[PDB]
Amino acid sequence: IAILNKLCEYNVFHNKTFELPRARVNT
Repeated sequence: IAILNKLCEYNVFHNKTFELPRARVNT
């Protein structure tokens, strides 16, 4: 819950390079 949400919240705001729902490079 707090984990999956945290990661996503960071991969949506604290991340870039948006692509198809099958990749989205992480940083």
